[PDB]
Amino acid sequence: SDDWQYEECKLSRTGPPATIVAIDEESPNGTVLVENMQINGRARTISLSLRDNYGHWVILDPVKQRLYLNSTGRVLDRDPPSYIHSIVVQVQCTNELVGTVILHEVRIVVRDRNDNPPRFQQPRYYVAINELTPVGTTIFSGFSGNNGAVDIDDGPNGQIEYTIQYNPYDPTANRTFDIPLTLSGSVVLRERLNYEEITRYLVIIQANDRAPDPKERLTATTTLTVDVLDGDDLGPLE
Amino acid sequence: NQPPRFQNYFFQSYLLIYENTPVGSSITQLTAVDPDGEPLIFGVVGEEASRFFAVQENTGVVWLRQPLDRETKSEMQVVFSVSDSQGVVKDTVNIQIGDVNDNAPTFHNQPYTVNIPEDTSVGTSIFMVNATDPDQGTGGSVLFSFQPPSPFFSIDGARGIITVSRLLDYEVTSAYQLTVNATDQDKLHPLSSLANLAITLSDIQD
Ligand SMILES: [Ca+2]
Ligand SMILES: [Ca+2]
Ligand SMILES: [Ca+2]
Ligand SMILES: [Ca+2]
Ligand SMILES: [Ca+2]
Ligand SMILES: [Ca+2]
Ligand SMILES: [Ca+2]
Ligand SMILES: [Ca+2]
Ligand SMILES: [Ca+2]
Ligand SMILES: [Ca+2]
Ligand SMILES: [Ca+2]
Ligand SMILES: [Ca+2]
Ligand SMILES: [Ca+2]
Ligand SMILES: [K+]
Ligand SMILES: [K+]
Repeated sequence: SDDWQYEECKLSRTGPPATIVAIDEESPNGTVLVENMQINGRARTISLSLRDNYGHWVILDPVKQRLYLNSTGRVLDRDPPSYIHSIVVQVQCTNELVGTVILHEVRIVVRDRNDNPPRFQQPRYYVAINELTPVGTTIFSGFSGNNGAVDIDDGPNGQIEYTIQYNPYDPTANRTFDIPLTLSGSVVLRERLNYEEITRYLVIIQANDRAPDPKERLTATTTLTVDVLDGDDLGPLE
Repeated sequence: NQPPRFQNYFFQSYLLIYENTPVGSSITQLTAVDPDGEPLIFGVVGEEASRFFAVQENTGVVWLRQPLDRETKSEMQVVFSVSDSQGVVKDTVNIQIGDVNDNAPTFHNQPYTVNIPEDTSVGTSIFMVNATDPDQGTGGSVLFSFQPPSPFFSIDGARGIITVSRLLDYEVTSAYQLTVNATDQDKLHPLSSLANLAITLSDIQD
C-alpha cells in the first residue's frame, strides 16, 4: 500500500462536505463562483465533470478547479417569476489510479438585491366618508393587506413604509389625515370634517421599501381621494 | 420612532447547522438594534419553520425542537421577526444543513452466492458486490475489502469485482465462507458493514 493514491479526489480544505457560496442575483456572465474546489489531484491523477447542472448555470475549468456562471442570454433572477434562491450541482471526481468516484456538492446561495420598487395594486385609491365621522377613526385600511403597494424583493428590500406627503394642490389633506404607523398604512382622521366647507381631499401617499442603505431605497406614489358626504343628525349639529 | 433592524451575519449569507445538532440545542441568538432604545419581541414565522425552531421572545435565542436530517432536507428558507411598539420587521435566513457521516454502506442484492468449477482459471471474475451510502463526498464513497483476507480470492477496492487468485482444488476445499467489508472513506469517523459471500465449488474429474 502506497496511500498517495486513495487520497486523490478527497478535499484538501476543511469545513462541511458541501462547498457553499453566496453570490448576488443578476450577477454578470462569467462570474467566478468557486475559485478553487480544493480537490487533491490533477485534471493525470483524476478527472472532473459536472452532474445535476440544469439550465447549464455552471461552467467547469478542470485544470484550475473553478466554476463560472453561464449567463449569456438571460439574467439570474431570484425574485418572482424566476424564484432562483439557490443552484446545486455536483462536481464528480473520477480517481484515475484506484477507480473511486466521489461527488462534491456545490450549493450556490443567490442573494437578493433591491432591484424592484413597490407597486400599488390600484392606479388610485378612493373613500367616501360622512362628515359626522368621529375624530380618531380609522377611515381607510386598504393599504394594509395585499391591495396596497407590493414589493417583490425579500425581507427589508420588499417591506413597505407608507407616509403622507405634502400636496401643494391641497395643503390641508396632510393635516386632516395621518398614517400614524408607517408599516400598516392605516389612515386616521385627525380633524373634524365639514361637508359645507371642503367636500374633497387629494391625499398623496408614498411607499418606500426598506433596503438597509437609504441611497438604494425605491419609491412609488398614489393618490387617495377622500370625498366628504353630507351629514345630518336628529340633534342640533347638522 | 424608527423600526428595528437585525444585525446577525447570516441574514447577509446563510447559517450552517450540522444535522447531528441535538434537540433542545441553541442554534444562535437573534440580535436587533432599535434607534429608540425600546424593548423588542423576537419570533419565527411560517408553518414549517415553527415546527423545527422555537424562539424566546426577549433574548432571541433560537433552539431546535425536532431533529435535522441532511438526507431528508439540506436547505430551509426560514423567516424571523422582530417587533417594537409600531410594528413587525421580517427577514429571511437561508439555512444550510451540514452533512455528517451518520450512515454506513448498504449492501444490495444480498444474499451473495457463487458456484464455479474447481478448474477455474486464475484471473477470472466470478462475482460483483454493490453498496451505496447516502452521505456526501468521502462519507458516501465506498471501498471493498475481504476481512479476513483470502489467499485464493481478491476483490477490487473501488468496483467490488471478485477474481480468482490461486488455483483451486475441490479435493482440499470444496466451499469458502468469505466476509466482505464495505467502508466509506470518511477521514474523521469512518463507517462500515459486512456481507457474507458463499463460494461453493463443483468437482471436475481432473
Ligand atoms: Ca431580480
Ligand atoms: Ca431582488
Ligand atoms: Ca424593493
Ligand atoms: Ca358640517
Ligand atoms: Ca350637514
Ligand atoms: Ca340636526
Ligand atoms: Ca340639518
Ligand atoms: Ca422603534
Ligand atoms: Ca442523517
Ligand atoms: Ca449524513
Ligand atoms: Ca457513510
Ligand atoms: Ca482437483
Ligand atoms: Ca476433482
Ligand atoms: K436575507
Ligand atoms: K431602553
